[PDB]
Parts: sequence; structure tokens; C-alpha cells
Amino acid sequence: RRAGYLHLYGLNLVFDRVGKGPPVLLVAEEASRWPEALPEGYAFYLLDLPGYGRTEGPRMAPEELAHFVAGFAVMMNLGAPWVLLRGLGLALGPHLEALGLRALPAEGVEVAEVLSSKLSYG
Amino acid sequence: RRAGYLHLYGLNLVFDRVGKGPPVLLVAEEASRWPEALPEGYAFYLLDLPGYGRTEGPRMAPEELAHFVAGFAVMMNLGAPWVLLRGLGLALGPHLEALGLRALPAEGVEVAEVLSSKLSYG
Repeated sequence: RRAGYLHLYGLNLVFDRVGKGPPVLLVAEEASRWPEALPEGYAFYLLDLPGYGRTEGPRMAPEELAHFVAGFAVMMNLGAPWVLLRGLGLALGPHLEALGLRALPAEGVEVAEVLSSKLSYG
Repeated sequence: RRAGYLHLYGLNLVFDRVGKGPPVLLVAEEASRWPEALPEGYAFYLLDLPGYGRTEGPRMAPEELAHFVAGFAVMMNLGAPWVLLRGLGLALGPHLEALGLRALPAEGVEVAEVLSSKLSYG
């Protein structure tokens, strides 16, 4: 696994990367909320949202946070990756949708099962 | 006015730039639709939308084009710049606002009057 950061909106948003394949954003308060073994075949980006984990920043409302996530997708040239949500991430869902990013709640369910359900044979 | 380019969403969006200060996006089909003399104090970015002028691209819907504009702003680290509209650009207004950018119609007015009026009156 690997850590890195993107300078965006005057902040340095820290995140973890791992895997190769179509890109998928994993969004919770921070990378630590995704402990499960992730599946092969996808380029995962685990964001630490501003104000949590390793990303220094102020505490912002859900809609402001959603712009940081939409901002991340375009600045990293990920196009329109799917966004899995957990914890504080859940509250971003509606806002992400309005920004053109499909949001998939993954609270209490492993990433491997989510990507399979919403993709695998059906 | 210095010409430039930004690779975005697979395309090379050409734009003209002039001025220093708060950033301001002038969006119409392309740059030459802003003949007026622009006021000092703003960093103006005049876009040639995909498919028009110097920007090679397919004909896209207004909601799709609003995405390019938003993409341009975060990509160029412009924060939340106001977007003045003219011609084709006017159709983008609603979608732009929904993406978090304030759109101002500049159909009949020269940019300087639009900005001084919006900033000073009301």
C-alpha cells in the first residue's frame, strides 16, 4: 500500500493508493475505516478527509467535503470513479450525486461484496 | 492576452488569459466573443469550449460543458471563480450554479460593467 497527497483548495489531502485497474474512491473520515482486504482488479484511493486522519484542515459541512472529493477525481484524472461511502462519508452521498459521481454506501459491508453486487453477473 | 492550453477530460482546452487579481472565467463558444477591453484587477480566463474555436472536441450538452468549466476551475486552482456567460455559454448557467460556481449573464453588457455592477449594486 502507499500514502501520498494532493494539494487542493489550499489543503494537502492525504490518501492511500493500492491495486491496479478501474479507479474507485473509498470515502470515510479517513483511510483507517477500510480495514478489510480489498479485491484485485481495481485502483483504490482511500482519502483522509480534511479535518480527519492525516489531512490537516478545518471541520467542514458535508457539501463542502463533497467538493473536495469531486475535486480529487478530476485533478487526479480518474474521470468519474465510483465512490464507496462509510462513516462521515455517508453524508456526502447526495452531494456527490449532484456533482456527477455515483455514490455507493458501503457501511457494514466489505468492498469486495459491494463491487460484486453492483456489477457481478447482473 | 496570452494563449494557453489545459489537457482536461481527454481534451486540450485552449484559453486566453489576461490580468492579475481574483480569477474570473469568461465563458462563451470561444475567446473572441469577448472583444471589449477588460478591467484591471482580475485574472481573466477566456475559454474556447470543446468543439469551438481552438479546442478540438465533440459537440456536447450544456450540462456536460458545465462540467468542463468546473473541471477547468479546480484544475487551474482557481477556487470558486465567477463565470460570466455569453452566447452558447448562457445555456450552462443553471448547471454551473449546481456545481457550485456563480454564473453571471453578460449577454448585453461589457464585462467591466457586469463586475462593477454586480459587486457594487445590491
